[PDB]
Amino acid sequence: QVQLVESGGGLVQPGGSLRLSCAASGLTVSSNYMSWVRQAPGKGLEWVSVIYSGGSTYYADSVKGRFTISRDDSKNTLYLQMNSLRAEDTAVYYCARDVADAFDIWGQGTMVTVSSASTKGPSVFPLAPSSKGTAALGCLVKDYFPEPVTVSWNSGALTSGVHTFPAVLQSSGLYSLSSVVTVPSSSLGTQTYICNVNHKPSNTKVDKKVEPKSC
Amino acid sequence: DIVMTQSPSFLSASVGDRVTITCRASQGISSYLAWYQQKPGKAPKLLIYAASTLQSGVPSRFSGSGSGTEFTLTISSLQPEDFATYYCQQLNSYPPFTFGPGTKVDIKRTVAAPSVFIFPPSDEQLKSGTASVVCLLNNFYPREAKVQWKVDNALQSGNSQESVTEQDSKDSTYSLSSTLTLSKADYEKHKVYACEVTHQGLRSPVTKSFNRGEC
Amino acid sequence: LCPFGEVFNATRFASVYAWNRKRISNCVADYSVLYNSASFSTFKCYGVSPTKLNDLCFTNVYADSFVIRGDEVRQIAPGQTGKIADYNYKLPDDFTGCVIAWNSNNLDSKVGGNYNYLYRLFRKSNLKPFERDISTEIYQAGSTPCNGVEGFNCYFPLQSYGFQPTNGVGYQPYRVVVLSFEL
Ligand SMILES: *[C@@H]1O[C@H](CO)[C@@H](O[C@@H]2O[C@H](CO)[C@@H](O)[C@H](O)[C@H]2NC(C)=O)[C@H](O)[C@H]1NC(C)=O
Repeated sequence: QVQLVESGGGLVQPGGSLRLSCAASGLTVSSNYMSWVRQAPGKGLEWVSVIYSGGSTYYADSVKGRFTISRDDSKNTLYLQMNSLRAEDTAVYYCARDVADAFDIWGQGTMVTVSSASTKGPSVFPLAPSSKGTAALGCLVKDYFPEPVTVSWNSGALTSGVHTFPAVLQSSGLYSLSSVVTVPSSSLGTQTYICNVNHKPSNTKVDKKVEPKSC
Repeated sequence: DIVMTQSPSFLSASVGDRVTITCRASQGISSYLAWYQQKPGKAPKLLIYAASTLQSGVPSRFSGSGSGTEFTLTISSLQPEDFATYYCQQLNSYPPFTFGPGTKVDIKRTVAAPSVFIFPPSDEQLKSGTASVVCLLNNFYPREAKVQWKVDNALQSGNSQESVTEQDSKDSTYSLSSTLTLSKADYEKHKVYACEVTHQGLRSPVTKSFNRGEC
Repeated sequence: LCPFGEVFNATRFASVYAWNRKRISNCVADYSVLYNSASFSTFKCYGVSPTKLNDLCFTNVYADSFVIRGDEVRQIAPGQTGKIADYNYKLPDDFTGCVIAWNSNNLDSKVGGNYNYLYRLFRKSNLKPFERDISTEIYQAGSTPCNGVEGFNCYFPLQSYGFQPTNGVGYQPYRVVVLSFEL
């Protein structure tokens, strides 16, 4: 087949370095216009760098001086060496081949996270159903790093009505997300509701029972 | 520098509809335009290049048109697998590889007003130094919704974050959570916490509130 | 008198990949009149002074001419890189001469697009200085031979500018004359 396989993404501190690799199959890296294109969380596409068959290299103004593109013809592999990384460089990085500037072949992407935060498990707080016929309850999964966190309800038995929201990055550098579920208000007295939170990077597993605030 | 714009930023359509997305160039660029389709978490897919040339393997219902400053991507009969974000790209541009900002096409359905819930901070979180107040907007359509936080009727700006789900597979609605974060000391300085929601399905804005320290 | 009229004011210019070279010798030229003309948007001299041009004596004079985009004129200079400098027309680092260019939108653009002007998009290696490649072999961008058939990873090496008068200036055609002196 024809494909571009990327690797090397991971966690880096601001100022740090990281080298991505893109192993090609079905095209010859050294005889093509090969590029890196990135996409920050929730944003559009940003071209980063290109290398020509003849060796010329170019960079987006936002990375010039910090990034260097290169290739190994013997391994048919494209590289991006990223130095003095910054939080705004956090993004999914794609390698791609262009023909007359149209990118027809793309890699699958490798995620790069630049943060000064340290690995930290979440605190899980109840979002308790109101005391005042559908009721909403949930779990607030707060102050964790890095992504991802997984949330289930009643160990997977409760799926209908569940909304687990995308994580948000707080000013502190830590992530927070909410998971909510709507249920019949008549079931608040009879059915137990437990949200199961798993944060593999910290090996944290939390089960939080969510009940109406007592009175 | 030539600026690429795309109109509309958001489009709602149904299967079978005819869809036209426009891409604009601040100066004439002849037929130097490509179009891409991207689905969440996937690499973009080349649809069109040279403004009107269909990429091989792309269904015939995709077509491109235009030359100069005004370009159009048309999907003759929308199919379920076409709900996605679409990007134009200026070819041979200076600086290189300028992308348009994208047009997201989502599934049209009838207007559905949100169910609104407000959650006070848990006692456990308050033990630590901060209070998270959460407002939930559940199962609404269209995506456009405004959440205004009020604290003793002072409108709050700069201390809240939002996140939104992708539109649900069964009922094509959205859900949105907004979180207001305060220090414990600031939280205890006020009584009435309110979430005011504006939406097309609501005749007038709906307010959900609680009084701090009350069952 | 030296025949600059038939280089600068020629009706048609060459494509940059097939750039034209005119040898100028055994004639008298007023180089100062060229510099004094207001028609040129680019008049950049390397290793010489434009004002003191007329005083000088040259072994050999070459006038190369072609058409490129406005945004590519900056590549016609020593030490530059890009699709033009790399794969179409390359000046040496030690160039002594002058690069003259002017906008030719009124002459070389056409409603509906003028596709007579081409440039080489694909080449395995960079050109040597003053090298001229006019092959039209199918470019093999992968490991499978093309055998003269365009297809996936098998590309015609030349592309057309397709100049239209409504183009932004960076996409408009520019006529270029390169005067190189053995001196
Ligand atoms: C190319 O043709 C143009 C237009 O005829 C020439 O421009 C004029 O040339 C006359 C001399 O015949 C001068 O008196 C004018 O002042 C020129 N006008 C401008 C605006 O330059 C131009 O000189 C010709 N170039 C060559 C090399 O022969």
